[PDB]
Amino acid sequence: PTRLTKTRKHRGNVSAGKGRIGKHRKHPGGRGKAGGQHHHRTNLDKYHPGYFGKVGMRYFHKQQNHFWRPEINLDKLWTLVDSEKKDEYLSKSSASAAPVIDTLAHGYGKVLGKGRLPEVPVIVKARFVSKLAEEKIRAVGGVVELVA
Amino acid sequence: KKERLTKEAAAIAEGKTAKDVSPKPVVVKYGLNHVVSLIENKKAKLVLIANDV
Amino acid sequence: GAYKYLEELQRKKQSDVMRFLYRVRCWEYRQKNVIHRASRPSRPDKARRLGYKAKQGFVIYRIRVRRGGRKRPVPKGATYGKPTNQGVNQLKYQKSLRSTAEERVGRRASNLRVLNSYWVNQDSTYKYFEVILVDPSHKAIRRDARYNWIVNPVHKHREARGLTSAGKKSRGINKGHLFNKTKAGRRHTWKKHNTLSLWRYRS
Amino acid sequence: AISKNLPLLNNHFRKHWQERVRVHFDQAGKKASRRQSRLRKAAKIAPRPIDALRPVVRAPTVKYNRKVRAGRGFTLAELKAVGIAPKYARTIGISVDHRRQNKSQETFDANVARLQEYKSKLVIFDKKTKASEVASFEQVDVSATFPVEQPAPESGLRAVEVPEQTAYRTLRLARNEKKYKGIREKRAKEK
Amino acid sequence: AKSGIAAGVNKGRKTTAKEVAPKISYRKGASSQRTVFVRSIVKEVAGLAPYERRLIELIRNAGEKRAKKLAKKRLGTHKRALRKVEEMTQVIAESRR
Amino acid sequence: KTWRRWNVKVNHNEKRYATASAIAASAVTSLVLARGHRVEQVKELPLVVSNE
RNA sequence: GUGUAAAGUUCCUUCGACGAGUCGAGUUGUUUGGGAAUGCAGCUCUAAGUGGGUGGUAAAUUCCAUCUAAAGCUAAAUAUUG
RNA sequence: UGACCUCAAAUCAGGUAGGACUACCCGCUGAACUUAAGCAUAUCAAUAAGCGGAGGAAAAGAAACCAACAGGGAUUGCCUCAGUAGCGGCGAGUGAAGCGGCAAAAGCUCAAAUUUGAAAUCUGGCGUCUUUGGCGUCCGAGUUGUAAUUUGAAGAAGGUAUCU
Ligand SMILES: CC[C@H]1CN2CCc3cc(OC)c(OC)cc3[C@@H]2C[C@@H]1C[C@H]1NCCc2cc(O)c(OC)cc21
Ligand SMILES: [NH3+]CCC[NH2+]CCCC[NH2+]CCC[NH3+]
Ligand SMILES: [Mg+2]
Ligand SMILES: [Mg+2]
Ligand SMILES: [Mg+2]
Ligand SMILES: [Mg+2]
Ligand SMILES: [Mg+2]
Ligand SMILES: [Mg+2]
Ligand SMILES: [Mg+2]
Ligand SMILES: [Mg+2]
Ligand SMILES: [Mg+2]
Ligand SMILES: [Mg+2]
Ligand SMILES: [Mg+2]
Ligand SMILES: [Mg+2]
Ligand SMILES: [Mg+2]
Ligand SMILES: [Mg+2]
Ligand SMILES: [Mg+2]
Ligand SMILES: [Mg+2]
Ligand SMILES: [Mg+2]
Ligand SMILES: [Mg+2]
Ligand SMILES: [Mg+2]
Ligand SMILES: [Mg+2]
Ligand SMILES: [Mg+2]
Ligand SMILES: [Mg+2]
Ligand SMILES: [Mg+2]
Ligand SMILES: [Mg+2]
Ligand SMILES: [Mg+2]
Ligand SMILES: [Mg+2]
Ligand SMILES: [Mg+2]
Ligand SMILES: [Mg+2]
Ligand SMILES: [Mg+2]
Repeated sequence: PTRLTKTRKHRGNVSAGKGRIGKHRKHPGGRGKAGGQHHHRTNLDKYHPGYFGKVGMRYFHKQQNHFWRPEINLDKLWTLVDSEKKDEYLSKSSASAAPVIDTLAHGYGKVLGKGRLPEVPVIVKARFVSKLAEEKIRAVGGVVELVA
Repeated sequence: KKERLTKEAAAIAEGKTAKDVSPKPVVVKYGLNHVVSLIENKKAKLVLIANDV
Repeated sequence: GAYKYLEELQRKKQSDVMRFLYRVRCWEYRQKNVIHRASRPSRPDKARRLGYKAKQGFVIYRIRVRRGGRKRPVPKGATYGKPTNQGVNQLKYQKSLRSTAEERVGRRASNLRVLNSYWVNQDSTYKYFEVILVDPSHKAIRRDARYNWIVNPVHKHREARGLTSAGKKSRGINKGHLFNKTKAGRRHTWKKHNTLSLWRYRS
Repeated sequence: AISKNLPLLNNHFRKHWQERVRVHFDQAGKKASRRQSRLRKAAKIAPRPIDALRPVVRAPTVKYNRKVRAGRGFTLAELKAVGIAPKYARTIGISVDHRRQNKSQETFDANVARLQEYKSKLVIFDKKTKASEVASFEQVDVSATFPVEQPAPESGLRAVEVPEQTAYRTLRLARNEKKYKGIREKRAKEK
Repeated sequence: AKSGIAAGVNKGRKTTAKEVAPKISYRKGASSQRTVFVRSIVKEVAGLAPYERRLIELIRNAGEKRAKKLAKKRLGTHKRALRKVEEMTQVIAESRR
Repeated sequence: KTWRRWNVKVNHNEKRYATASAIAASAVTSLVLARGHRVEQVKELPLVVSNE
């Protein structure tokens, strides 16, 4: 709403909050990112270091579908088990019958190894796993089954 | 051709196949595509080619 | 038939026979008017390939179009701008000489629809084209189920709108990534990519 | 022109952008008219469904392998497997795609089952058919009657079987073999 | 057919292969008796191009490397130059009887 | 300009929150009276009538 | 209705024509996000028959994948200061 | 004494084109002010002005496509991809596409084939009728190719079990 703006409060005061000396002007300093190497260097060097220059190699026609690989950690791995059967699986799970967790079918590409698992065997199906994630899954008596 | 077709329609009126009433034609073949295919199929005995094509 | 032989022989353009025929026909076409009516296709096979039929209502014009680039038609070469726009020579027209041939022929025979065209011969000063046109008011065309379509008014001066084979070639109307800018029309694509789309509930 | 600790922006408004501003004031009007077109098209041809039966196909790319969606048309092999000619199929509400082929058996079998299910529910009228029988039918929605269903992810209990080689080691060895396959083959050929 | 894992050579999910009937469009490059015959008659009627005769002279004068460089300069690509030089050597072999 | 913002988005859950609050407020006699409704001769709120 | 017609359907054999100053190449100018060159155009060169095109780093060698150019028509969803 | 080819003439029989409108559409041609705190590449902008051509939509369109998958499957538009890959005195700036969700969905036609036991094709004149046309007849076009048959998804020619 305009009735809440300071334009309504500046009415009657000559300069509208812009100053009598400075005199709000069109474009003092240039337009946009002008002078980034000359008179706005003190700003870009302080707040955006690394702005100028090239780093790394180009990649013509980069298709981001190639690099799709969402991560799921181990402390979040048991959320893919059915909620209505999680407590039963956590109790009655054994080497003879352990829950299967299909991470790809839930939308994940790599299993990472942050956190701690319940000391309960699981069968984890993944496209990729980290070394520690698979070591921790095997330690609770589980296994990682690679899929594609 | 009109007279031949009239005869064949008379024969089909009589109940005949219209192929018996008309003898097999022995005529000159013409048409460039037709004659070229006849030569390629070794069916032409003699070809006369115009000199001003 | 003979059309296969005609096709294979026109591909040997540097053979003695074809060179002789091209010399003689280039002289004759240069001796005629810039635009003239051809009593028949000089390449019946090529005309067949391009939609010509030996019927009443199909017409052939031969036309002669000057070769080379497009000199900028500014007086004394002064462009009055920035140095990037100071070129006068070595500039090129964005349409082909085939398209220019089609458009001038269609302008001359304004009662016909330009169906298509083909190259016939060439020298240093001219390229020679034969343009296949169709009469939309002829009943042999109007009652032909394969050629009624060109009687409809959306095909008025299709050669002037780039809807012939040469025109679509110069417009870049092809499928794939090499034609991203021009697949559905260059200016349409630019307008689409430069339009600010605002919805009622802004996202 | 540049001031404070603020993000650097890319506001592409240096052309005559205000001449190409499309505001969708007609969103509700287009919704309503779109609904009316949809009702008229359905009532014109009732009880024939407005949607042709579409196949089920795997989505391309490594990112959408898992998903399965509606394709464009059933392949000629699939229609051959259910004994329908494509020319006839286009006239009984089945979509045909001459471009798609069946390298693998799974999608082929899924679409053959889908075609056989549609064929069992199909009822083709004729001259002998009366309006009482035609009125005995309701216009179904084919897209909902034969929905595209994602295969269920494997879940439940299964025996744990631990190979001697870890999965991480398997992936590392596969990467190494792919990376050095060419140079190793060249070395073996030279040797 | 696939390795069943997400990395390495022949990566990807295993599927049951189904034999695919080849499309007729894939026969496009194949030659036919009609085109071989017509092209042989057209070669007899037309003859050779000037650069093709020059190629033949270089091949006769043992300039295989020169003939390759000429055929690439004329035709444009190295693959087409290789096929043209092979065709002109077969022409010489068919002209030596 | 026509590309001024005219419609405003509200979270669906918050809109439902407010709907529930208004429905609940319809059963408070003091609120209905301050709202201005001549409800002094209605014996109780909510006022429920038979399906005829 | 002139339905010994027209069309589809299974299998075997023999075949299976498929667009040239065009593709493609060089160079010049312009253009493109297209970067040893995205498209277009001029000029020079100029093909082939499992050939040809594409596979976003130029080249040769070897594979693989995918389409089938240089001819043509076609409603709807889209645009609309008249 | 006559054909054919090419080219003419006629106030010959019958037609057709031009010009107008401007919001959208298909092309050509084409700036500079401006931004870069100067300025020449760049930007404005493949925009304004100029020229040619349409329709109720236009254009595009049934892959010489996208991809690199377990593969998708004509064209168009929306949402997203994405202010991203990339381009850029790598400065100011600029900048798409594939996938994915949806709206709408619709497919096809020639050329290249000997009808060769029969140019089976078509404009026009004349006559007639039930006249957006049918029938008869006569010239003409056309074999330097008009019909039927096939369009790569195929398909053709033979044989084939018969069915719908
Ligand atoms: C001032 C408004 C005019 C001008 N504009 C713009 C351009 C234009 C172009 C058109 O074609 C390109 C067109 O075609 C219809 C109409 C218009 C309209 C016509 C309108 C008058 C017209 N309004 C409707 C009724 C009416 C009755 C009359 O007696 C009568 O007297 C002259 C005129 C009318
Ligand atoms: N878009 C209107 C301006 C035209 N200026 C042409 C752009 C020049 C830049 N070329 C990019 C560099 C080549 N990769
Ligand atoms: Mg202030
Ligand atoms: Mg002041
Ligand atoms: Mg100040
Ligand atoms: Mg300085
Ligand atoms: Mg030459
Ligand atoms: Mg004529
Ligand atoms: Mg010129
Ligand atoms: Mg100027
Ligand atoms: Mg079109
Ligand atoms: Mg092939
Ligand atoms: Mg083709
Ligand atoms: Mg250049
Ligand atoms: Mg230009
Ligand atoms: Mg270039
Ligand atoms: Mg085409
Ligand atoms: Mg209006
Ligand atoms: Mg007259
Ligand atoms: Mg300005
Ligand atoms: Mg300045
Ligand atoms: Mg200034
Ligand atoms: Mg200045
Ligand atoms: Mg303008
Ligand atoms: Mg109109
Ligand atoms: Mg519409
Ligand atoms: Mg159209
Ligand atoms: Mg096709
Ligand atoms: Mg597509
Ligand atoms: Mg730009
Ligand atoms: Mg008549």
